[PDB]
Amino acid sequence: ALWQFNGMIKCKIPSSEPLLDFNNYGCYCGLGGSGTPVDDLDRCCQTHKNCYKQAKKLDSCKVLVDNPYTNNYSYSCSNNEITCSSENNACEAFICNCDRNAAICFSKVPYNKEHKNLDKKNC
Ligand SMILES: [Ca+2]
Ligand SMILES: [Cl-]
Repeated sequence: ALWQFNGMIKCKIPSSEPLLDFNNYGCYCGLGGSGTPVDDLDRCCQTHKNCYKQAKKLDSCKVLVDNPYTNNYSYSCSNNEITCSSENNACEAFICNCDRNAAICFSKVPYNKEHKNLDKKNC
């Protein structure tokens, strides 16, 4: 769920408030993703969205009736490392992995302020 993704990002980037810093960024970091990513961070978000799309295709996910952002899963942050729990069932585990990959991606790319609150006209 979104709550967990927020926590994962903070796990990798302790100084951030993910919901504010990574929302409304580029063409893909937010609720609406379209066009060509503007930078590597935006591409992290595009990959994350494509990961969620793949999840929705899996037979194991057609039984949640709970949006992937409200769909809770289990994970831990320890020494700033994310670990998806073995207790997660198929769909939840796939989503956990999508989130973990994106959080790690976020922490490894530059953050370009000029891309925050990007006017969607160039998306
Ligand atoms: Ca367009
Ligand atoms: Cl990690």
